[PDB]
Amino acid sequence: AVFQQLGGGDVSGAMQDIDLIMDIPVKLTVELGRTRMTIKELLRLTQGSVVALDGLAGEPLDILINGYLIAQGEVVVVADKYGVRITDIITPSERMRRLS
Amino acid sequence: DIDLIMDIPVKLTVELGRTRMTIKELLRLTQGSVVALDGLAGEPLDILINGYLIAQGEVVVVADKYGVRITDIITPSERMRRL
Amino acid sequence: QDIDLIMDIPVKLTVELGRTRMTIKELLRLTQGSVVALDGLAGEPLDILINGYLIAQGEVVVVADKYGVRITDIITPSERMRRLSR
Amino acid sequence: AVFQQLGGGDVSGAMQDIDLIMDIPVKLTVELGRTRMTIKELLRLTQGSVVALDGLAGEPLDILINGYLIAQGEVVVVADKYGVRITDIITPSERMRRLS
Amino acid sequence: DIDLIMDIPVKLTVELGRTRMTIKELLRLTQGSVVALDGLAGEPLDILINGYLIAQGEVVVVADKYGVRITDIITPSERMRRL
Amino acid sequence: QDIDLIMDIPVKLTVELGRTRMTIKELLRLTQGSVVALDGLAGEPLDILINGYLIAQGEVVVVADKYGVRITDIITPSERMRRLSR
Amino acid sequence: SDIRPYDPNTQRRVVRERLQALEIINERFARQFRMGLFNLLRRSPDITVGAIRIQPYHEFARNLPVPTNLNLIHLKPLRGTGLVVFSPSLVFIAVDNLFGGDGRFPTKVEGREFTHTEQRVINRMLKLALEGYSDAWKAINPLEVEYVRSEMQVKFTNITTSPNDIVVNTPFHVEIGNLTGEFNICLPFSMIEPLRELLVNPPLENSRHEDQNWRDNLVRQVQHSELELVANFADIPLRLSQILKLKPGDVLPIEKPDRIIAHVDGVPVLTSQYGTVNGQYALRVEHLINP
Amino acid sequence: SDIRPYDPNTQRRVVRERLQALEIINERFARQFRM
Repeated sequence: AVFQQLGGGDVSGAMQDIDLIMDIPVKLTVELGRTRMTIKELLRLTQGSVVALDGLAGEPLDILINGYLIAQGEVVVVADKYGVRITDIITPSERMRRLS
Repeated sequence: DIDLIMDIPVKLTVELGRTRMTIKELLRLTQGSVVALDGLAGEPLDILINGYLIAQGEVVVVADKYGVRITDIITPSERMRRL
Repeated sequence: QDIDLIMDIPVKLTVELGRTRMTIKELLRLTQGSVVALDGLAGEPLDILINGYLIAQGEVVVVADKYGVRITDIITPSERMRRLSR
Repeated sequence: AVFQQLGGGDVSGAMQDIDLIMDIPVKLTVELGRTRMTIKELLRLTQGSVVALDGLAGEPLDILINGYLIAQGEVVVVADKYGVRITDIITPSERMRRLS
Repeated sequence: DIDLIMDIPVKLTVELGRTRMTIKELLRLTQGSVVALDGLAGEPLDILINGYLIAQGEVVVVADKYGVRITDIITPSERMRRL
Repeated sequence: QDIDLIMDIPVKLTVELGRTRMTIKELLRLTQGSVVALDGLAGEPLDILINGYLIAQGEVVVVADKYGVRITDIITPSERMRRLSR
Repeated sequence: SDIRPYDPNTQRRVVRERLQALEIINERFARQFRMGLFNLLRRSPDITVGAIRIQPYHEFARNLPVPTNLNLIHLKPLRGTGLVVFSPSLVFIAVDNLFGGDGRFPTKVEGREFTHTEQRVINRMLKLALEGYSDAWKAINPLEVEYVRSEMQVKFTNITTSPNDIVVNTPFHVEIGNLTGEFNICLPFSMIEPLRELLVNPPLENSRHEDQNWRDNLVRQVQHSELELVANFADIPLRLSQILKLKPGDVLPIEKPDRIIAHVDGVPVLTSQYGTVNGQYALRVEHLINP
Repeated sequence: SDIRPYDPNTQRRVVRERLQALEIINERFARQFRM
């Protein structure tokens, strides 16, 4: 019974600003491609096998922060190091196009 | 019972890059900004199933469609090192 | 392979209330007096960690007017493996 | 029962000035580098072994007073004696970057 | 039981300098001021684990990354002299 | 190796209330009447030191209207070693 | 295994970064300075922009000749002090052309200093140079260029806290007739650093409204990203020896937590009082940790 | 082991310190004094 029971703390909610949370690390990840595939072919997979991805070659790649899609970029090579070039923040319409 | 889970669909992804950033950095990105990737060129791309890493493999393009060759399947010994 | 060499090194132990995963939206509109939950039921043993690595489990106990953690068990690697797996 | 029980002494708190505490010795220490490493490699260590540090070579070194990071400097050699050259007091943002 | 504490992470540091100063002196430091170090050049740098001294060793750079060679591990006989 | 040579040299003995570690912030806003604690429970024997070197332990005692330290023990080096270690 | 002893004061910090925005600002400034020089000297100069050099300050200092006119300039609101270096050859050519000379004789420099008339001519040239540079920067980032001081030696400037600091040098070569000269523009990297993302990518034909709309939409897109928030109830310091003997059933004493720090991946975001709500461990948020 | 008798009034206090700020003040003053 050490912990004190908190309740009724739903005072209000309003966005303050985006600098209170600024220096918080984000997990950025660029995605090469997607493919919907069942377990059928999944175990059929051996070493050296090739899995085709739904994404057409040369299309803009997807950029996610903490696993949430935010933007579409393009992959570039700078000094032998892989780099993405941000092209456009995705729209809600393409977000749902992605969902379906 | 294996037959039940031998047919189910699942979502597969392969990730090409991984970077850690603050928001000063994310906001600073504009249009055309190039973001460097911790991953070196030629290293095996992670392959994830519903966000769960199971394998590593190189990038290859077949018939003008993106693809990946499964170089190896990671044993959970490397998972400790993944964090 | 020395033993007395690191037999005295200090470590710092942390204990958590609980996990929770909540987006930038709710974090920005959190105000004073607002209440946010955690992923743990009130009663499970809290997780003790060192250098961000799981080490133990225990809960807080009230003896007289003083507080402390009553460790329940020590996690073997097998348990740690299922911790990461699920 | 010799000691008299003191209580309710929380009158107020206000910074006075930094010269009341001036001639107090500080423990200044410059840090070469850091590295997060587990006990695994720790005992593997023998005499003559080399431990790589996270800090890139030639980067500004860290200056602490009583173990608290205050500034970043650069190492110089003057008359065969090691010396650091203070370059910039760290910012709260880099402080937290260091923390994470 | 050794297995439990044979895997735990720990923070390692190596300190290059050590100086004692008053605040007149600390405040007097400005931008570009050079602060001398009690430590002579070439003496073994202290190596600390979570702020605890365990060893002494020289500074060496490998593959463009800072490093240190463990010259020796200090036995607690020198700890009395460390103070 | 003489003995009567230093048999008479005087030493000064100090006794502490307790340790505490507190930053510049709280030190500067300490005002008159403010109360600060120490790292020791009220009741443990205080540490007696000479030239900044631990020598004994004892607490204050009231006999009549006079005060003195009642030494509890003499610290052997082994204890001193664990004092530095922890 | 490559392992060599650590030697201080060695040029080991290499930071190579292409600066397209500076690469175009240099040509814009060169065009502006060419017509300014045509307007002043009543001649036809050609200015070739050299490769931008990213080098430690003492390399730039040692490559400079002595004496050379150095013009400390303030590129406000950027904190710092840039340098405009006019070679003896260029000022000699300008003075020769202004004072009744068709540059027939070869330029001779033998460590001769600069008189007051030469200093005034250099000030007149530097006014045009600074106007052109400000106009060139105006396209990308509007800056005001102020000339604060002129010097002749290298040890009087010290615009870098340390000689090993990294600076960005652009040498231009100005040719008039057969005569030639050069002049450099050096900016400490501290001034450029807040504008690195602007100076790195090549400029795009957009508008400030479009740019602010871009990050606005991106900001809104970022908001829908789940985070991991961790609450720390207590932090107790134990030795390794305690940890090995530590076994189930022990009690480790902790102090009163007045407030509970909530951090995301280490960075603290909240301090809030602990509690229990709906059978869940709850926190009553008290204060968002603003910087 | 170097051990020699203590002789007072001998120049034993050596304080060598480069003074860059004076090194530039000297040239500034020299230029002003020349004109």
